[PDB]
Amino acid sequence: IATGGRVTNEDRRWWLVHLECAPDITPGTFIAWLDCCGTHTCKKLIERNIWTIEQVAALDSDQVDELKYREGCLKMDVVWEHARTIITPLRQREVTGGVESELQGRIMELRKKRELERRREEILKERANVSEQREETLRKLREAIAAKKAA
Amino acid sequence: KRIDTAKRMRRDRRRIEELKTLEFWGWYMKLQRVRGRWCREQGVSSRGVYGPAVDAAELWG
Amino acid sequence: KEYRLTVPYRSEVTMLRLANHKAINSNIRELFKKPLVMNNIKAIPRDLGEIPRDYVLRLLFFHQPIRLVDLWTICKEHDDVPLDSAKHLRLVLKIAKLQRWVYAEKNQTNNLYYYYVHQSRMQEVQQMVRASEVRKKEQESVREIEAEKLRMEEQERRKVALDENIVALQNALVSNIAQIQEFDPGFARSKI
Amino acid sequence: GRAPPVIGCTRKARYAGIDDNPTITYKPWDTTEPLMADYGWTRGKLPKFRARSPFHRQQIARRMVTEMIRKDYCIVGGARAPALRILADHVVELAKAGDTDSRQQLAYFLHDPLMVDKAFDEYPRRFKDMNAKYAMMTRLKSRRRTDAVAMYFVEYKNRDMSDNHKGEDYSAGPERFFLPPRIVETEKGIQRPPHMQMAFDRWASKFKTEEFHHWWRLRHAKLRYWGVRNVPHPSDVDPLWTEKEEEEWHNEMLANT
Amino acid sequence: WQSGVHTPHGVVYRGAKMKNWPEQRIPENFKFTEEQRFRTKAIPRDVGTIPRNFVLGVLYRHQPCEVGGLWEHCTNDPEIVLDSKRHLREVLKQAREEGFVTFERDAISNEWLCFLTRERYEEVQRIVTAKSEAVDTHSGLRGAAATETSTYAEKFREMNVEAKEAHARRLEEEVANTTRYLRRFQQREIDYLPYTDLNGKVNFMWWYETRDVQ
Amino acid sequence: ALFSCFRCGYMYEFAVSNSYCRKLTLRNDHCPRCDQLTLFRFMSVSGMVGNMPFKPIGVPGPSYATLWWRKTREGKEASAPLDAVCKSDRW
Amino acid sequence: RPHFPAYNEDVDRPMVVPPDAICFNCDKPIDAGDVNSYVWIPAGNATVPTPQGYFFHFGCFKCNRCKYRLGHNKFYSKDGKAWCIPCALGRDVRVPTRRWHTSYVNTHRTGSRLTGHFFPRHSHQMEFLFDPN
RNA sequence: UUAAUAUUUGUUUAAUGAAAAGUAUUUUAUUAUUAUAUUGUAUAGUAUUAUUAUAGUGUAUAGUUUUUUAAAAAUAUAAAAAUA
Ligand SMILES: [Mg+2]
Ligand SMILES: [Zn+2]
Ligand SMILES: [Zn+2]
Ligand SMILES: [Zn+2]
Repeated sequence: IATGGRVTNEDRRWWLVHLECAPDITPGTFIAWLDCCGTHTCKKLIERNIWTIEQVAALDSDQVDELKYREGCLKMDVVWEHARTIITPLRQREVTGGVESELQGRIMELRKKRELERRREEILKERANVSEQREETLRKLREAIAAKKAA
Repeated sequence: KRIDTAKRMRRDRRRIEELKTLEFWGWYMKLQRVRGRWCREQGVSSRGVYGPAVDAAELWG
Repeated sequence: KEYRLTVPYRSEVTMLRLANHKAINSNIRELFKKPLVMNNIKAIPRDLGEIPRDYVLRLLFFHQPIRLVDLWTICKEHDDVPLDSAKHLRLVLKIAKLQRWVYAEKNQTNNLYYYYVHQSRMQEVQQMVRASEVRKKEQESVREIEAEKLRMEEQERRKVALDENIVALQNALVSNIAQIQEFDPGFARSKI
Repeated sequence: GRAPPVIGCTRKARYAGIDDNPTITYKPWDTTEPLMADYGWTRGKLPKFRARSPFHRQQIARRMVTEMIRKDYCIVGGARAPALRILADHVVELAKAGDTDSRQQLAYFLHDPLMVDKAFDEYPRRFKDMNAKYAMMTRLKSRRRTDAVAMYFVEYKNRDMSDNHKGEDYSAGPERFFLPPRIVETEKGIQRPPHMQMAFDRWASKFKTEEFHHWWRLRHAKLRYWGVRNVPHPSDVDPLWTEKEEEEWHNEMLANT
Repeated sequence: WQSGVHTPHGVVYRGAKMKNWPEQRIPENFKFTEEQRFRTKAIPRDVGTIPRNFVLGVLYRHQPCEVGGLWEHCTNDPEIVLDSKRHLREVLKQAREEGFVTFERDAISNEWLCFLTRERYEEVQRIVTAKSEAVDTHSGLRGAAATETSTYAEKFREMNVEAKEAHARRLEEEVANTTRYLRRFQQREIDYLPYTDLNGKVNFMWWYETRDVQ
Repeated sequence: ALFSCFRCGYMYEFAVSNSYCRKLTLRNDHCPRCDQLTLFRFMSVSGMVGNMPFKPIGVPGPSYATLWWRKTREGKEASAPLDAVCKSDRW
Repeated sequence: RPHFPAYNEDVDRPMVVPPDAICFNCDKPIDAGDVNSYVWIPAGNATVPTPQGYFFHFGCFKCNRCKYRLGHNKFYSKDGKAWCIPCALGRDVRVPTRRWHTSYVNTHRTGSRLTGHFFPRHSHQMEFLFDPN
């Protein structure tokens, strides 16, 4: 993300609406997922013992200044703003997963699973029954051939 | 005489080259040993501008 | 002038093709490409004599007959073969024909090798190979006896190895006891 | 949708800007990584100095970077100077990264593993407090007489923060090419790393033999037979290294400690 | 190597530690992304003379070994030089490439065992004996202590076969106990420094020291 | 490239760049089995160090001998005795 | 055009100089790797004597009966000694016009390198690579 | 005059003994061994320091060390897509 030099409400809304495109991202995921988090930034954060988006969001402005003007992290402000912007829905995902659960429901989850297994069993039962009918028709052909040979 | 002289010259050249290569490898190993000693004494580590925490993480090798 | 040579990052095959130096373990094909008066590559030393002769004699008396390609494939199928190429096989068979060991008779459309001149000596060599196989079986029985002897020797080795383990662990134990006595001798005096 | 008025990658002029139109264009390799850049006359590429082929150009670049890391500076000519400066920046970037892949890449590129080690030892601590532009390029007012090409002095910036080359003076070269470089009067008591000192001592003692004097006179004879002017006769030449000169140079080296 | 990112939380390897490597605490909610876990690159361990000799000494102590209990035996060994199970696996691979040890599979227990090759068994025995003599020369004791140790060694030698086996089991379990106790007082620091050989290849030179921790 | 020891046949792999084309035929390298400096010969060919222009990283690629040499020392039947101790994918 | 591979791969069966190594005409020990004064003729066979190829000295690679060089650089093993084809076939002793007591042959299997065993050795070795197992 | 011309441009060496040919001021060229007078050892040719390894033996890892230049047209080589 460019941000043109400063993080704005449009960038925060961008991150918020892109949070849908990452359902498996928890508040405890690694720091390389945040935008503009290069290898230098990630190594400096690991030196600071920062392995988590929560630990990035819990940083202080003085620590961010130290990381940006004494360590060499250019987009440290952008990484920190991204973390602070996305940290609040991540806590909800971790504690309950509200936006992920209230829209589907365990009832619909189990319904989908049961219908999936029933359809998968029916697909094979169709072939089982058609093979049974084929064997029955083969036996009927054998009986008809025996009758014709007797005739 | 030509055959024997040529073979002897080539053999002696090969042996001198082997000795030279062995000595140079030994000297380079001693050089690396002295370099490691000096780096450990002065605190220099050729593991980047970072500290030992990055190597402990060993996410980059 | 070559694109592979002008390319900034040369491949290993491209660097091999530049090994025109007459040296040990060099590019033999790139050194053979240049004339014989330029490259010092003498004729191929092909080992002839009884070593390939008896081998091909056994392998041919087994089948009696086989074509040249079939003989080469059957030989290559094995592991130990004194023959390096089908041309080597051809030269060995030609020398054997000259010495009246094998004779090649042409069928409707192909040639097959047979043993008709030394058929008695061929059967003698086959019986010698069979007796060598029987001696190999007897040596395998002797190797089973020597394996029982080696099991006894391995029991002795296990004895000396457990003795070495005891004398080592006792050394490690006393070293650790000395270290613990240096640090806090209370645990050392408790263990005695 | 339609196509641009000029479709496909068409070579533009040297000073023509970008077009910013949808065009399927592929790069030869990933040039974003250090020492893997491409040479060209567009702005996205390094200025390709003259060479018989891209392979020859890369070989020239490798020897340039090797000598640059060796003696902390290099006097080059023409379009070689921007490429040398950018590649020195790339080397410093790899050294500050300090990965095993970075070590292996700098070893693949350089001609000297000892120089690879020297770079990875010195450059991190030397340019830890710098963001970019680790090398300085100065266009000289004197030109190479043979081809009238513009000369450029390329060097590294943090001279004082370095272990080697601490206090070295480049206003004038040494007395001999095998002697240690000049040192300012203020930094006379400086000390060099022992491994680099031993390497330099070995390379310098290489030239203290009589076979080198024979090579020197034979080079005089060769360049005189090849038509090169202002080359004296091997009878009039004199050795670069003698006993009394070596004695006084050893005295000066012990003075500089 | 950290306890949370490279291994599940709560586990720890009782072995030599790397010098100046901080054992920083990683939160429990830490998890790697499926794409980020692929591009992880570990530093190369030391498969050199000291680690291969240590592993060969363990494999000579336990004749034969099994790949499951090999790490436990290495941890019980007093002078452990291995860093972790990755270092152990790399040293095993190097020994297999050099031909010191071979890997077989028992058809009874369906498990992989590590046997010592017949051609290299003599060199392994020589290395073990040299290491024993070096440990004896380095170990310090008074006259009475040396006399008591010699008497105990003579008694263990004069003991019977099964008596010697039970004595060896007791001795190795007491060695394991005293090593677990002494580890709390001192550890083994492994230090490394990369360099490049004349062939342009990057390899590390390693030092192994012992440092007291209180 | 893949090199073997002249004395014992120990084999190790290492890519050769354009700065070491002179050392592609014969390498004077320290042998871990011989425990001293031995001469190494060129055995099989690897792809390359750099990249072929407008060609992927796989081009050209190693020969069948290099691919077979790797598969015998690291693969399904090779890492199976080693997957029970550490499972290299993990620590 | 040459129709033979270069740098024969010995990954299937490595061809190395043995520690103990005697001659065929001489039955005396030779230098192992320090000097290439010997002549190595490898064929990938453990057949006695001197498995994975016998060895000859440069000076002694000559026929043992007539003490002369070889015609086409091809010797004949005769009860442990190396003879020439005119000697083995029973023809008269022919003095060559060229060098008498030494033959044109390279050192350290350089002349016998372009022919022999290459990669792959057997058919079951290729299917080992192309199969996932 | 062409001619502000064409042409040259010296930044990286993979190979080993004669004779014809060449006479270039080898100041004592070599320093010695053996024995035994005398005699002679360095450099081609194609009008040149030129597309040039004179193939008489012989075999070999000594890297056995002179090729400028910052965009273009035409031309010369080499490569040149999931179109035919
Ligand atoms: Mg001429
Ligand atoms: Zn070896
Ligand atoms: Zn011989
Ligand atoms: Zn003969």
